Amino acid sequence: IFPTGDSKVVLPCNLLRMIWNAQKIFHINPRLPSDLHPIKVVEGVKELSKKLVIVNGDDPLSRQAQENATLLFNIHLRSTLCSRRMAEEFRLSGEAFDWLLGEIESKFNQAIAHPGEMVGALAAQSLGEPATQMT
Amino acid sequence: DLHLQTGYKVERHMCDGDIVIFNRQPTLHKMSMMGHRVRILPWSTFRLNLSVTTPYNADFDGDEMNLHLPQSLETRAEIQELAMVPRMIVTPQSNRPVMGIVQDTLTAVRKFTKRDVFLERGEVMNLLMFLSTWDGKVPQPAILKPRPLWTGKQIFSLIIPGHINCIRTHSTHPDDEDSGPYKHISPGDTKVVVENGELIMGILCKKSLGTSAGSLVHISYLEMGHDITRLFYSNIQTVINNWLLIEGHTIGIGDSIADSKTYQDIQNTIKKAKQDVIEVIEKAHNNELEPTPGNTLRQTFENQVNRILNDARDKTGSSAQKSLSEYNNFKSMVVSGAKGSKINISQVIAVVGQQNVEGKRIPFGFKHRTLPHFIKDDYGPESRGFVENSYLAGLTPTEFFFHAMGGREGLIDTAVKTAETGYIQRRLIKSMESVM
Amino acid sequence: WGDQKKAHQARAGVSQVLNRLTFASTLSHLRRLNSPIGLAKPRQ
Amino acid sequence: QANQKRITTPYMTKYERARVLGTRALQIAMCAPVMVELEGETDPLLIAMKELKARKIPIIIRRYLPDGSYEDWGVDELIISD
Amino acid sequence: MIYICGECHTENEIKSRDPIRCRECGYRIMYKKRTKRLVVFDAR
Amino acid sequence: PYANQPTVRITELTDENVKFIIENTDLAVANSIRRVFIAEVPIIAIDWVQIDANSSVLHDEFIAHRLGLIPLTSDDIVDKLQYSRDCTCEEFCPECSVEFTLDVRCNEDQTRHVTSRDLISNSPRVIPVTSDDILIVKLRKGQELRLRAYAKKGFGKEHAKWNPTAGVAFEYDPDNALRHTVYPKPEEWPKSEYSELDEDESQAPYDPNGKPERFYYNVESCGSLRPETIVLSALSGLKKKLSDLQTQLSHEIQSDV
Amino acid sequence: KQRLKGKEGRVRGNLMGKRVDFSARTVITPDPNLSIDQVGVPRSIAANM
Amino acid sequence: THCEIHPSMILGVCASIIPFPDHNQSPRNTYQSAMGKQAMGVYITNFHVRMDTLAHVLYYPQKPLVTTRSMEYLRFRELPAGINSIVAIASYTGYNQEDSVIMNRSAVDRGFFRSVFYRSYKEQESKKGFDQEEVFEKPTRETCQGMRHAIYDKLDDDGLIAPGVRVSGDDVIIGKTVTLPTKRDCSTFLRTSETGIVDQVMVTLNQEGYKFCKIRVRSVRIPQIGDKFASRHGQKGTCGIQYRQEDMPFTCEGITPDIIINPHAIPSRMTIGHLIECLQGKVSANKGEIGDATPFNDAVNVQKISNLLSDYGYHLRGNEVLYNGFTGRKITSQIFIGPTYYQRLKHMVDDKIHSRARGPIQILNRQPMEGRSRDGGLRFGEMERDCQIAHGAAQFLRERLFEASDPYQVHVCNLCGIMAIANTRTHTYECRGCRNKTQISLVRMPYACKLLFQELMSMSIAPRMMSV
Amino acid sequence: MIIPVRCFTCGKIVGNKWEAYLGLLQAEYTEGDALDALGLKRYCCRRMLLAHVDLIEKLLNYAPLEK
Amino acid sequence: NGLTDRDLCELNECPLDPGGYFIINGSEKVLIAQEKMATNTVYVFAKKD
Amino acid sequence: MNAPPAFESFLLFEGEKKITINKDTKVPNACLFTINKEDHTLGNIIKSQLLKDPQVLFAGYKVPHPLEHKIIIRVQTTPDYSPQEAFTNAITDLISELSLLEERFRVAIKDKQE
RNA sequence: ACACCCAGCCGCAA
Ligand SMILES: [Zn+2]
Ligand SMILES: [Zn+2]
Ligand SMILES: [Zn+2]
Ligand SMILES: [Zn+2]
Repeated sequence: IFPTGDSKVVLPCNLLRMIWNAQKIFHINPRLPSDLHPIKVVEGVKELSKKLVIVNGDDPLSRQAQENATLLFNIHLRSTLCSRRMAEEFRLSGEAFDWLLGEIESKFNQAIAHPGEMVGALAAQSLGEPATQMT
Repeated sequence: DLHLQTGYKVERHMCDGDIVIFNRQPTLHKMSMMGHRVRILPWSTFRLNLSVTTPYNADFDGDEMNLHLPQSLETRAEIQELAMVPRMIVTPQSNRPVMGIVQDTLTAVRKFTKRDVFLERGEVMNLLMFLSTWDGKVPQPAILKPRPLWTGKQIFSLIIPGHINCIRTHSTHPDDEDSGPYKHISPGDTKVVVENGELIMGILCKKSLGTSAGSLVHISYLEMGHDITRLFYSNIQTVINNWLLIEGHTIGIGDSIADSKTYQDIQNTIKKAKQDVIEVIEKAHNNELEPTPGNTLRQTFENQVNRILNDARDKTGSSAQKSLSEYNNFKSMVVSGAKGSKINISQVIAVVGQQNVEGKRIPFGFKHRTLPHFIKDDYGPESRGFVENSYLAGLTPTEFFFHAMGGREGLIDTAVKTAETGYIQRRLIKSMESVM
Repeated sequence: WGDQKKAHQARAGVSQVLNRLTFASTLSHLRRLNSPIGLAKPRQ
Repeated sequence: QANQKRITTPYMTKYERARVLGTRALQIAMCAPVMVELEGETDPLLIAMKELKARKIPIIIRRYLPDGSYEDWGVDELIISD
Repeated sequence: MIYICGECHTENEIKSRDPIRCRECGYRIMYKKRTKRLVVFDAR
Repeated sequence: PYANQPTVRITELTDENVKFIIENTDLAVANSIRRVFIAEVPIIAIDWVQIDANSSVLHDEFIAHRLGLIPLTSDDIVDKLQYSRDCTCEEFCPECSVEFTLDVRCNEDQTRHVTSRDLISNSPRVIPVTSDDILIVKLRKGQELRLRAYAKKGFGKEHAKWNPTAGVAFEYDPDNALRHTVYPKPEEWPKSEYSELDEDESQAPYDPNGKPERFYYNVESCGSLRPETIVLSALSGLKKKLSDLQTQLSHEIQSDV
Repeated sequence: KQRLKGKEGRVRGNLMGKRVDFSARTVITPDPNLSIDQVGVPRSIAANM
Repeated sequence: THCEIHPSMILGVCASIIPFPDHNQSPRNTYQSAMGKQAMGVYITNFHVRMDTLAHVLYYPQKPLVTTRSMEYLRFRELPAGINSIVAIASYTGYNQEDSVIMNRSAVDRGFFRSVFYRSYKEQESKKGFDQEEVFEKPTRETCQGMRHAIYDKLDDDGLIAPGVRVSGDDVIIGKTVTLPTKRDCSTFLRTSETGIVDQVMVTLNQEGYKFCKIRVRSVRIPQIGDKFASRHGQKGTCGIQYRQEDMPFTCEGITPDIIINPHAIPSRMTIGHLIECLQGKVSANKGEIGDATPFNDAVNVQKISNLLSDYGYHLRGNEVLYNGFTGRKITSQIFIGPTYYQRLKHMVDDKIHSRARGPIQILNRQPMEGRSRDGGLRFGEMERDCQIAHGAAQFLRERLFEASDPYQVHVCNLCGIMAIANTRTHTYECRGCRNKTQISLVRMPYACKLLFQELMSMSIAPRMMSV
Repeated sequence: MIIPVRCFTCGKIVGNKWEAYLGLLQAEYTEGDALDALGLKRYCCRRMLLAHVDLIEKLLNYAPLEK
Repeated sequence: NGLTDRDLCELNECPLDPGGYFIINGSEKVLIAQEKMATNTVYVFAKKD
Repeated sequence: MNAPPAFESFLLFEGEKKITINKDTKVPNACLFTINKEDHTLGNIIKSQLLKDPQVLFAGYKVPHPLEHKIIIRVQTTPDYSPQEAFTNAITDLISELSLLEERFRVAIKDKQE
């Protein structure tokens, strides 16, 4: 999907910031070993990703559409929330992981597009404000 | 007849706490008109908040702005839940807050945030009065013995609400610091880190508090909420302005004068550039200048002259920037990012630079000469628009007239292109008005 | 500037009301030129 | 429609939040009964916001699907974004 | 009703709605004298 | 915990300028005494003017402003006359204000200079400062000026015509010792009038245990009040303001309890 | 056709963009001591409106 | 073959009064040359003899300390347009931001930039009808119809205002009543927000022989904190706040500044010539001679001015230590001080303020009228309604164009779509063309759209209201 | 127009010095020595006396409108 | 024309006024010079399109 | 036309009190003085004199707005010493301060005059 | 219980 190595990409909720918040709220120590089993992370990510709904349905067409729309956030989520990265540099705990999952669910549900929002006029105004700054 | 039974309507005067909406033509985007709260003040003007001047693209030099008062319980509520400036700090244009600290408070945060600033008890003593979200407990000072001194970073930590985590870099960040040692020490006190709502190191600037993606105010909006961000902005604009009331900011002649050694170096660089362009035009006169492939001989000659003069202006700007002292306010205004640029510093102090009209240099209005004072058939630096002097040293009338041409085209382009951008505006938004 | 009934073809902008806010403004308005243009080439 | 086969985002968005908070507060302004106990405030906006927090707003929202069929949602099953 | 003329300054009343004139100069510009009624001015 | 022990020394007591030095005093006290000098010292000045006839080219508002900002001597009776707002007298009375009568008429070829000497008062203890004289308006032949003016009591917060000082100068810590100012190039700055350094030294050495003290004043009257009684009037006004604050605070704390 | 026309006409200059009661316009002035949502209004405008 | 007579004759009338224009930026020179025409002051010496609309005159005009050799030849010395003002370039409080200024209320009370605003009106007995004539007379409460609630007792028996009296807003100022074809009050009224004083009134005969008069009303303008100000270098600014003398900073010698301009007006819009003006003004006011500031002079630069200032007992770069007005503590930085030339601009805060609340209404549009002189309302343009389309506030956008502007009720048939007649009292709703007396529906819809669709129906177009 | 009575910055008396300033200028004195002889040590009043142009002699060349 | 300072001041006319303006119905009107292409001169031009 | 008359900077009309006492709830043993119709002239004095007292933890002042002639002073002391009586002591030693300064200035004037 | 009709033009504000 991505050529030219353009690693900068826009995603709804900034994963590293919430991981750092979970580190500095529950006062965990990165020096000491943590108590967080890897499959807790595995099925936490798997059970989380089934509740990020964009295309809501049960038939395979809507399931494929939801996978297509959620794919970039899922493919970043599984990379950031990997077991080895958690065990080495994040060192989160169990209730820290549970708070992380609940609060990323809250942030993603907040960041969804609100129905009834006029996208066309907002888009024209947004794309047209830099028209007055090639002077 | 003044008895008020239930069900009547009374048209009261607009008391304080009411909700109104301000507008400034042209309304380019949805930040340009949005709701406020009414506060009743004397005199005969609208008095609005200072960092709010970046959404409405305005300046306090004669701008007159419109007011709209809703009269409905439907309308006041929907404006209170849609068009309030606390709820709409960030814009969906480029997912960055156009709500941004600007013009004075930013360059005062820069000087209040450094390591060297230290406040006595009588200074922190008054700076803690101007807060609104302060918990009422004086923090432990960073210095106790011999005398209690408070650094400004603890004060700005008291400003930062809740628990915000943020890592930005200062504008004058040395690129070699990250690769080598002292990566988390930062002897220049760059690498702004905010840890658990506590400012830890770094001097704040435009890249941290201004209208930038991932800035401190952006994270404050995305974590704490919308009301807390409004209190954050208000607390900054109170305490930083009232610290600046003591410490004071200015600009003058002493911020423009460079050293005599600096002036000698700039004159030597200008003389070397003039000698080099004389050499290349002498090579072009006797027909040894090989043309660049794909380029006209005149085109490649103009490209070589422009390259040489741009290298000269870059070198003289670098020398002028290196000659700046730490107390120079011209440097502080551009490292803070509040206003100005380093190119403006170079034009003020060292050299204004090469001046152009519609891309090319000054044309030949007369019989192949720019001015009657210069000799015919001249493509030299002074005869074609280059300004060897600076604003501080004064301009000769020829280069003054060339700068008049530059200012004239800089007025014409922004005076005629608003017809085009306003038509592009209307055309784009009339077709898109119904997409939802 | 021209006949009254031929105001469509008559050039306008001639003989403005004299500005008297400032002596400098008055001396500016006495000594003033204008172009018959309603493109940025003549403006330069 | 019935209770089943009811699809729409269950997060009550800001537009209908503003609409409900306007309409019900104007109903206080036209002397309607107030669904919540109040402690010494008179602004209809404040009590309407307080009972929107209390989630006791006695109106329902009829949402227009683009197909044409309506879909009715109340307030108490919609959850507040705030 | 009293009036004051242009140059020679004779307080020529009219009270008759005739065309304006005077028996001294007859210059046809007239001014009216400040009335005897009292007005106060703040020095602020 | 209590008040300290200030000392005063006077270096010059001429007829229109007073320089005094206040030592062993906090900075805020001296700053407030400086502020009261130009804002809250009572003085008699013209505020109510009534124009009867004005044929001058200088119209009514010019003359009203110029007469408002003419200084008036109030060396002894500024305390005796009460404020017009606090007077039980309606409108104005001689006990609450001073009446000025101005009548002048030019019938000569050369220009008549209507100065402050032509102002005539009722109380001899209030007069503009002529005992050069202040110009008001110049009149050609045949141009008259008749008016009546009333002089109230006020201080500088209402208007600048009630400001008794000419200009106050406030200096503390003359050669820089507490680093209250940071000089980028200390050799480029002239020494102060009260500096105590030689030509080689630029600034005093650092004093970490120091505190701002030894304030230098250069207060200067405008000729209305004497330059030595203005300080006494300022201190008396500050004392009466804080006594009023005492009374109001005591009333509030007995009302709450 | 000129009455129905665009700018300074009916449908663009009279109806879709129109004039409204209960509005004010005044030159604007700095104020640091107010909040972000707060704004200063002169007494004459608040009295007339 | 030829030599220049002097290099500084390049500039025009407006551009000559800017000193050190080479040290400025050309857009700022263009701006100040455009704003030099707006600088009030004395304009023509016989201003009291003349009378005309929108005339300004200032109390104390002063020739600039920093002057060029060419404004003396424009006779600018005789008729200046400003006051040399002690200016501290400082960020003192925060009310100077976005190029704004803080001024001295003590100085303003002393006549600093206080001015007089002369305005004049004129009316005629333009006789049109045989008996339809207007005569200058005091209107009686019952003999004429055009009544307001203004004070009609301020006039004399001639029908004109007495000079020297005080008039407030919405007052009769010339009393003329036209006779009905008993009479009708066609008198003129003083426009809102004036509170001026009448000064001089004349009567005369016009070109066509009948009576004709002019008045002149003057009002002093103490500078409120909205007034437009600029320097001679393109330093656009409005008055942010007026502090008293005890609140602003002050030098060691007791000098308090008049106008405080924000320091960030310098770096972006590069106006180093303003700083050079300030330095030369300090050295000229301290010396005694009037500063020579011709645009092109190699004998005058910043170094000689700096040395001349340093010889006289000040900082050689023009800085000066100021103390805080509130605290009394020394300001840590050293503020750049010195006199400079500012000007007062025509654009008034009192003339630009405007408020509207269901006032006068246009006869055609049934909408608010065209601006403050007519007591009309502000426009809410296309791009404004598009702002609500972006916001999503549909009912604010409805109230802004239908409920508050022009609400109107129409009656339309249900079988056809043509607007139908409706008698209110007798309740006989009947639609012509259908013989329908039972189906007419009330529709709330703007008067502008009704006049729109009636202009369409004048063009044989049928916009039908299919309400069903 | 006319000399103000007070300096705008401080408030030192200015109105009683214009005639003296012209008198000292007529007796072959320079502007600096004339300003020093009037006791104007501060430059704020020096610029008031120095930069003020008088217009009253231009305005008193006109016949008055009354008598 | 030809009047001195004293005759102009006696006549209630400003000596400082440069003149050069007409008076039509009491309103001061001034003619602004309007440029036009030079007569009787042969030119060359190149239209692009 | 919205210029306030100059006398409301220090006059009090009918409806407001000179001193109002608010008890702060964020921290124990705190007060919120709301001295009305003075300026920084009083507030700087109050702040300096209360910082001279050793057993006062927090005592500072600020102005909410330069237009509204109002200052607010927030005083917090130790939990054995009321802020109201701390204010009372800080004024009653200030009275002696100003009276002593007045007397010394009087005797300095008398000694300088022969 | 208010009074001033509109077109056109020009200058000017951000
Ligand atoms: Zn006569
Ligand atoms: Zn009395
Ligand atoms: Zn029908
Ligand atoms: Zn002075």
